[PDB]
Amino acid sequence: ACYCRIPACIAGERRAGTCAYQGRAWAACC
Amino acid sequence: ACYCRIPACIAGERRAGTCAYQGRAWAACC
Amino acid sequence: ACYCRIPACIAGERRAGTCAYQGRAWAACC
Amino acid sequence: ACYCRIPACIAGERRAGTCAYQGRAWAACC
Repeated sequence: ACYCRIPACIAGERRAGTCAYQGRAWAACC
Repeated sequence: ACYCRIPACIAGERRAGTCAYQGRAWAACC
Repeated sequence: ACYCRIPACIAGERRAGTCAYQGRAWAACC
Repeated sequence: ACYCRIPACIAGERRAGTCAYQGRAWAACC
């Protein structure tokens, strides 16, 4: 599936949404 | 539906999930 | 703050993120 | 960080939040 990162997705991935945990918003990278 | 708040939902509401925007995680209050 | 809707935000609002509750992804409308 | 799954996290992981993408809510597993 998809992995949560900040500040943005890395090479090979593309951003498809967000995650929410530990108080912040993360990019969901798929 | 549901309204995003921090740090928590108010009287009359119940927490049902999360929101993610402006870099942070908010409670979704229903 | 912001209100969760599907399929999209209404006039007067702008989409700023997502909400997650009851199993689905909602627009966070601010 | 954390990986998005449905319906729930697997052994070795803990649920810390949610992900939102492709229209659905996923568990964020850390």
